Amino acid sequence: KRVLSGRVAVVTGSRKGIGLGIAMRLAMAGADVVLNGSPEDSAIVEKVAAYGTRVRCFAANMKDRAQVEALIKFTEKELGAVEILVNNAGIQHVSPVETFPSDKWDEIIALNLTSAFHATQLCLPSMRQRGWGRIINIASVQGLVGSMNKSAYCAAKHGLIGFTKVVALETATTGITCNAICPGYVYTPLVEEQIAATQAFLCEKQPAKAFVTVEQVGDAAVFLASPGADMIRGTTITVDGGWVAQ
Amino acid sequence: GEKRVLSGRVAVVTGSRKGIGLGIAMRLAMAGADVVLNGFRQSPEDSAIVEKVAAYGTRVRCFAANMKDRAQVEALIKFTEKELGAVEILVNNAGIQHVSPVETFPSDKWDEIIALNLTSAFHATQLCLPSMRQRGWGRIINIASVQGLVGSMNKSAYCAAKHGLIGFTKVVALETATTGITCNAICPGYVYTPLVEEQIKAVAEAKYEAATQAFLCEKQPAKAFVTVEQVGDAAVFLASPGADMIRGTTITVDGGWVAQ
Amino acid sequence: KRVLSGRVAVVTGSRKGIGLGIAMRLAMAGADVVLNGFRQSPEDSAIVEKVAAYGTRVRCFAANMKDRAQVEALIKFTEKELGAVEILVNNAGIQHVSPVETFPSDKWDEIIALNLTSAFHATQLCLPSMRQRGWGRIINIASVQGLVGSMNKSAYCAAKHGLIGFTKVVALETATTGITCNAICPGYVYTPLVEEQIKAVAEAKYGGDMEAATQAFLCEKQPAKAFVTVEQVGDAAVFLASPGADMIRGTTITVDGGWVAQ
Amino acid sequence: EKRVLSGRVAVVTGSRKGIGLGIAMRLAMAGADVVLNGFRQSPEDSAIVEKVAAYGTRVRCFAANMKDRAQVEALIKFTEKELGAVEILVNNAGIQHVSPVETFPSDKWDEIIALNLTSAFHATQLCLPSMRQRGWGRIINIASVQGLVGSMNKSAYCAAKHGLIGFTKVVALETATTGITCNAICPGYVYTPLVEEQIKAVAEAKYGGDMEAATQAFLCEKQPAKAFVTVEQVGDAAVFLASPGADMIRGTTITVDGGWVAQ
Repeated sequence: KRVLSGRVAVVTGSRKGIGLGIAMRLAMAGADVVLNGSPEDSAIVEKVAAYGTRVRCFAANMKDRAQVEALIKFTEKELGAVEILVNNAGIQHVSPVETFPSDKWDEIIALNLTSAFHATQLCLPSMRQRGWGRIINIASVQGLVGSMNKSAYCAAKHGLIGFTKVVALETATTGITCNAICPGYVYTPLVEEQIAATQAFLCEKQPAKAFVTVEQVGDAAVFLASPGADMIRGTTITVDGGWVAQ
Repeated sequence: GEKRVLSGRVAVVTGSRKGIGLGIAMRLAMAGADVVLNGFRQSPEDSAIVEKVAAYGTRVRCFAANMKDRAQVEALIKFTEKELGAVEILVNNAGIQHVSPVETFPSDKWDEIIALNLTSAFHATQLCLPSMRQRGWGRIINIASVQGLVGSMNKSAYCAAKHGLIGFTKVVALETATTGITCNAICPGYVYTPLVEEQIKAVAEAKYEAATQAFLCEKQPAKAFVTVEQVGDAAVFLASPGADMIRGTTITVDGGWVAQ
Repeated sequence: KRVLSGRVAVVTGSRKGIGLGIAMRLAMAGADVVLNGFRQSPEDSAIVEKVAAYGTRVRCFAANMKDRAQVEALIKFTEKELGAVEILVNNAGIQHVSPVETFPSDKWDEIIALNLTSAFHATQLCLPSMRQRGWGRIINIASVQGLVGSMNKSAYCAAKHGLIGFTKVVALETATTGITCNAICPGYVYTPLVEEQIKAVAEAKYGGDMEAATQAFLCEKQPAKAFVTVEQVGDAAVFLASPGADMIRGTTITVDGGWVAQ
Repeated sequence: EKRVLSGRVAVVTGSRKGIGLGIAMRLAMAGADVVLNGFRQSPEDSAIVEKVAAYGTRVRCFAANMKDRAQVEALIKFTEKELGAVEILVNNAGIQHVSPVETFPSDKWDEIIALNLTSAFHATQLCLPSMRQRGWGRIINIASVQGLVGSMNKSAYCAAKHGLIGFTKVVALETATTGITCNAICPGYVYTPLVEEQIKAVAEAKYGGDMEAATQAFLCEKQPAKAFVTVEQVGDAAVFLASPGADMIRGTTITVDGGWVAQ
């Protein structure tokens, strides 16, 4: 059939942007998918279901451990065990450090690190029992280098890469792998608001002078979830048009 | 006597009544800096530790503040400003550890490690930067770990927090790059702390020295400990004029851990 | 799902081990492939047959990659036989284990020349056509030893680090084009070379016991306590050559069982 | 006598100008005896020796083609004869050539690899036995930001400097249980005659001869501090790595780059 046929994937933060694109590519590769995050919502789900797999949606606030638990238990009831966990936070706040609001710092750290930790903690026992798993953490180039005015985001994304390494090491002798994807600039509403002058925005950071697409990030997730990635453990797949190469 | 390289600079070291932080405070004072020490709560030992650091002829204070409470961080900075003057060197060091597999890692310990090892550094840096910018000079020295560059089993929260602290260091350095303020991180490997010394003595009596060798062999190719004095020496180097253009980087003091 | 149908690939050092696994996976994905080795072999045919089992056009060409004129001959042979080179896999596959003090000068030079300068020459020779056509993939087979050091592998670590540096520059010089350049960084792969290393360890330390020696050899560096396979390296190559990788540029795909994560 | 490197004997390759001269001067300031080195004898040699000798230590100068292993060995033997055992070896080799990969001349590629990488291997190989016998040593390899990241039109140099960092790690690991350390320093753009030459070439080709404009563009592209690193700062990093506080710094990079690799 298809490379991920039968596999059950959960994508946190899959309502729009990168998370939705990852969900689409996973379903396109054959995975059943749970979208976390209402007529428009039904339209979005139908679009994911166009790839012929079982699609579900859930509305867990990823900052509340009880609701993350409910997301996992919902998936187990509906589709069976969570085999592919994609930790995708999807929030940003741009500010110099001196005026960076404390609550925005806390929110970015909470949703990138602590939420990924709680979801992973809840999913690992089943994956160990079943002898297989994929934890795919959606980091950023900002998890490998710094950028001005993105202190909380760079700290959170660096942290998520560190977490990734530890989870991979603790599972290295199993059928479970944990890795991170590090996208450069992807065309999203936030990036559109910051910005013709697309070229100046890209030229500063992204030598390809073009955007990464949500499809390309999804393709990286599919690769990490494939059998050819069985021995890819604790690493980054950077999809960034050359950002980190310079 | 003669002026030393950091003479006249006021430094604040968090978590500096013992271990690595105390070693850093000692070396900064030896290099001529005034120093404010810090811990979570007042202890009977504060006077003796203050006088140990003050043996090198600089002004030394101690201020107890829970670094997880932004208001107490602010109080530490304001206390330093009132007692000694503007904070010119900030060393973010207070940190805790908890070893556990990810599946059973307690939620409260995860939160504490993130709060102290990463978010407290953010608060203190935010509070010190405006004065540094006004004066045109500063040093922010973040005490990370090898665990901020690589992973280790059963240290998920610590590796996440220390990686995050390195990311933060990069951003602060970039936002200040055209000024006389630098921000950098030091990344120690296994350091011979009093706690580590106790553990080694206990293991060497019970099962044996060779205890040291077994503990270090996995991770630290030198098969020897880093000392708190060496970490302090790295802080003095970053604080010195020769490091005016070292920005956003790591000084790894780890006996070869990250090299392999 | 033959994502490389229509594309012509050249894999250097591809009659054994990792190069052969990469060539096999490229052909399976639909690429026409040119195999290469230093000197021709009577068994070449059999090896070629295996690759051609996947139904693409397969050729073989013997070129000493340390001789620029022979690298040029390989590229011109491919252009005449199959068409323009679209996927270049630079794969050297040589090793010498020794402490620095006694490391032979000739072995140092040979490791630098084949790992690094040969990839430079082949890339030089392939880029004009790929710029003219507007598409290309240059895939450099580095190592974990291009990201970290290991004892007694000074030349190999230097060469593999240098190959990663070269990868970044090529990627930056082509970033606005349809040409990408990236590196794959394998850990320990079970290949005859690594088996020789293990045999040396077994004789020196374990009474010749290859099972004990293999476990000690893997546990030193590779947390998975298992080998990476040549098929896995080839899968990474197919991923880099695919359209999902159009914006993967100047980076490393590390396939190492956790080696660099710790 | 009270300076941190007093009595240590240091060899700095490529040290009659630029970064290497700055390193030699700072080592001497720190109390080290220093051997200077360049490709061929120059009428300016005595004035440079005087510059380094201003700090009251012993200084020598030896001309040696660092691509010739026999001349590297002669440099080491000369030092042993004149000053004593080589205790600090600074492998410094700034040779650069800027070209796109497609037109990069093969002989320039070969030269950059030979000098920026293979010469360091030979010199290290020749110095390690004495350092092992004495139980102390420093091997300080002058890499670059270009050993950690790439830059356009610097394929050979980026490859050579990345290789030198890899070499550094291996040497440090093979000596990790001894008093010998090996580390690399990674400068960004440093204010030196060679870098000014590179900026001038760009100024003529793209900025109408305007050195100010070319310098601003050069720095803005890569170096967030928008200022040069100085040879004195690179030398200060060498003194730090050579000092007792660096006894457990092994196989790492000290990056002095105004923020280049941080972004």
